[PDB]
Amino acid sequence: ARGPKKHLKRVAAPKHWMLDKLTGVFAPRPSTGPHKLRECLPLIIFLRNRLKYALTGDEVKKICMQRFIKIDGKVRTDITYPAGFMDVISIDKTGENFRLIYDTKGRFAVHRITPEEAKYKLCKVRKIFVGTKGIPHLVTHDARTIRYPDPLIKVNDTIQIDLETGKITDFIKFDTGNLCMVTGGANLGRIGVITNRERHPGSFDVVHVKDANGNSFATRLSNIFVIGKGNKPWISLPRGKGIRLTIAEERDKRLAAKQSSG
Amino acid sequence: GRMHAPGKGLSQSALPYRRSVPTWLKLTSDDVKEQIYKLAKKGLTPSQIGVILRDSHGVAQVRFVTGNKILRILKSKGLAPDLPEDLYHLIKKAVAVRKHLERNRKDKDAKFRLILIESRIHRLARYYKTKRVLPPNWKYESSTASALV
Amino acid sequence: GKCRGLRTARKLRSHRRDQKWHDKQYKKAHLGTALKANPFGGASHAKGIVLEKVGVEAKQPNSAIRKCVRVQLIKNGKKITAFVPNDGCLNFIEENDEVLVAGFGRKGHAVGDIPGVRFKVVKVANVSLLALYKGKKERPR
Amino acid sequence: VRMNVLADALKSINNAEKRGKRQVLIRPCSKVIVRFLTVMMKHGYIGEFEIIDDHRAGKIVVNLTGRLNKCGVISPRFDVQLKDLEKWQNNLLPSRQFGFIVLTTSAGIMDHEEARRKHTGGKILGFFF
Amino acid sequence: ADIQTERAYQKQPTIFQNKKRVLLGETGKEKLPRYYKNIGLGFKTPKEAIEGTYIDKKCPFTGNVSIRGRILSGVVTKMKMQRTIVIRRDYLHYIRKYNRFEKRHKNMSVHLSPCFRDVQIGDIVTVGECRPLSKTVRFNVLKVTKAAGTK
RNA sequence: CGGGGAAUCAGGGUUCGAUUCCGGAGAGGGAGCCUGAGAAACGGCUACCACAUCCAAGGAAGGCAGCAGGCGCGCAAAUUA
RNA sequence: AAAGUUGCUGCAGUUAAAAAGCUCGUAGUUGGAUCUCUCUCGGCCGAAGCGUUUACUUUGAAAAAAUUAGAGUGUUCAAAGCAGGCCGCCUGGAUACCGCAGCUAGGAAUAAUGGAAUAGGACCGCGGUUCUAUUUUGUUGGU
Repeated sequence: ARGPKKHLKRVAAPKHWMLDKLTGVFAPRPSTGPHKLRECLPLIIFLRNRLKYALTGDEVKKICMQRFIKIDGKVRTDITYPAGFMDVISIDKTGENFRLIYDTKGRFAVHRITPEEAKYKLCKVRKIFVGTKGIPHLVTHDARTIRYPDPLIKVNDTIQIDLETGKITDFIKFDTGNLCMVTGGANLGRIGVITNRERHPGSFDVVHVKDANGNSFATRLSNIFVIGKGNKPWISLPRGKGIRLTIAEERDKRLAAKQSSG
Repeated sequence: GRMHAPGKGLSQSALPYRRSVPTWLKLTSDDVKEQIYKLAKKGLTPSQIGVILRDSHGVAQVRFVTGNKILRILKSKGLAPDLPEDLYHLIKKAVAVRKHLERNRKDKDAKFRLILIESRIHRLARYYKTKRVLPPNWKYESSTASALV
Repeated sequence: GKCRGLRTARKLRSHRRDQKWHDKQYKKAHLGTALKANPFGGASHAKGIVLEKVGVEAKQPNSAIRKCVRVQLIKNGKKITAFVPNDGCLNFIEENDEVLVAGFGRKGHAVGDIPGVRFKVVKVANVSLLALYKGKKERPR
Repeated sequence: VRMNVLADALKSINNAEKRGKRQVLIRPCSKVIVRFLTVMMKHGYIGEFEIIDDHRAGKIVVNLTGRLNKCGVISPRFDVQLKDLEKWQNNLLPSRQFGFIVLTTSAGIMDHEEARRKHTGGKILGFFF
Repeated sequence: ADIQTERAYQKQPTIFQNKKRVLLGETGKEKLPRYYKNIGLGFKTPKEAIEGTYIDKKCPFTGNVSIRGRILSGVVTKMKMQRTIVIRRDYLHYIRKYNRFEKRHKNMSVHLSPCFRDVQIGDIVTVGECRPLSKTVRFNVLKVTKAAGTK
């Protein structure tokens, strides 16, 4: 190429968007924003494919630029605006609130939340640095810079932040025995408590996590988002509680649900 | 089978299972060692030392009665030649055949046997230089043959 | 005997490479001289211009006189001799007609009956000999 | 010259048992030979054997039974990963019931079933059916 | 002085050689402070780098390089260049058609710091990846061990 | 052009991958720039080479390996919707 | 593809294609038997040296979709598709494979490799020589 790309082919789109093959040759191509291209759900896919208020992209544009959709309390009219993990979507006209968090299968669940839960969000701290005139700054996973954080907050810790103002309100350390959710890799969407973090200098750390059913799985340190302190999550969880069922028990649950109703 | 002779004999020595020294041998290990010392002073190779000790002094195996084999015994007090006895015998044989060739030029069999002997010399010298018995600069030359004897 | 050493892959590869070069189908398909010397240029059919009409004598145990066309190919200027299915079909062929020609059928090999012919006439004047011989189509001039 | 004494032992056992013999003498002994013969013995193929100790590499006298058809070595000792076993047995054992690939693994000398059970691979030595 | 063998003045850029000192310090000892650091991956900075006098901007311990990326090994094969050596890495490549192996090799030109003396042909060298230092060198010597057969 | 891949299929292999996805390269052949965050850009510019359009003979303009379409080439491939 | 007529699996070379007059003779390939975890600082444990290094084997992480295999679903069936189903509600959009190489943590059979025999070899203590303590000479000059 001679410069940056503007198009996303539909088969080359992220698979967890759940787009089909025959609607077009193109996928909605997320704008630049606080989330990566491969780790976000654009607003057009949310309002059309998942939530089904709209039937076309033109109807998505008509919804969005009537100024109805807030992402983290800010009105967005970009139809391809990249929304990602822990982002709060508020529709004040229909009175709906959502958090973009993952299913046990690694797809952004339609997770409805309470309007008091939509006041805040959680962020994973990605860097701590001191800037000019000795002013400490943190940078989160969603491109937020906060000046003057708590001196106890470190990288990989999780801040509980207020969307009305944007300041630090509470925080959770990275420690063995805290609750976490996996935001990348093969264990995307699973939830469990951290049991062992092994360190590899000059390389990636590997965190071992144990499920509430006793299953154990490892990930990298980049894929760990600490959610709750010890055992109780600080946000609402989806219908599955991070418990990945195997295909056998999922078939059994489907058959029992078909037997009970019908 | 042999290296270069196509014949494959069996004749060798069969050591008995009994490693213990027999009771009738009243000689001690020390007296065996000074027997080795006089025998080496008489200008004897280790093979001849073992042969005379077996034939006359009743020593079945020096390694069974003294705990070491004869070359190590000669090496402890330095009564050991610079180069081993098999290489020495190949070199003497090469000098003898070469002198016969100098007298007799129509003996092509002696020329072929000389090639065979020199091939043995080269292979065994390679082996010894691998195990540091010979210095790495040592080489067999046809003219540097009578000086080693 | 062949070597079976676990660290002998390079020797096995080199030997198989040379011994593949001793295979005649491999040599034809990979050396390339078979396709440079082929009159068809490696293709399945070829168009030509009919130069003359000749008669080639058949084999000795089944004596006959078969009739052939001497045709110069268009794309390389090579001369070949092509077979006509019978003498009735030859009356549709005249000197200077554009003729589409295929191979005889045994993959580059000549006939077991007619010595030294490898090509058969398929079309003349953009109509097939089967359509002319069956009265399905007529040819222009 | 005499390389791969396990090959020579297995060839001697096969040749003696095809002539309908009751005992076979194999020399020289080896620990790999003894573990291979133990693997055969625990499956009831070669009766019971005895090691004769001279102060050299010893000899083994094996009391042949008759249930064996062919025992064989796979030379060289190919690396056998835990998947390749099915491939290897479909190349070596004429059926799914009887026949044995013997593996030298980090857990010792075993057959392919016990190799699967302990979840490991190794290097292939031989087979007997 | 075994240091100023070039046409420009060789010095470590981080140390200052013109401190204004008293006469008693002048008559005390004439030793320059030396800049050194650790290649921190369990690699020990050698004493010949800490107490030495040489100037090498491409030295891992006293220069201006950082070690990040791969860490490999080789055997020293040629030592005829200036502050760089040519090592050899041997390996086995698996041809899966034959299920066999062939032996292959790669030659690698690495920078040898002056703090490693008595480096012989055949000794095992551990190199770490740095930024490009010349056209063909990308790795930098971090450890030397002698061959196991040599006393 | 390379891969993802395709045919076969007991297994190993053998043949194919110009071609819709990913990466690269090029815009007749070379070369050099301007502008711009980004191009050594060709549905930008400036030369030379090869072709080639108009002309009142002074001059001016060019680049379908984009969509259609044409000629040529050929055994070989669609509508100027 | 039949084809074991390119043969690693898996071919042949007396008489049919084909083994060299004979011996010596680099490299490469291949090579008999044998050998059954700990020390410091911090809360039974964590850091550290590893134990000769490998080759080998296993685990863990990480690894585009499409295609392939494969789960669900009466496209009227099917090739397909990713849908749908029930009287607003209830669901899906699984899963496997993903050589090699490289990271990770185990295994020690197999096969190399090394560790003392001119002993300037281990384990202890007694040490002598040289360099060297960052502090226990309130603040300091210190031989």
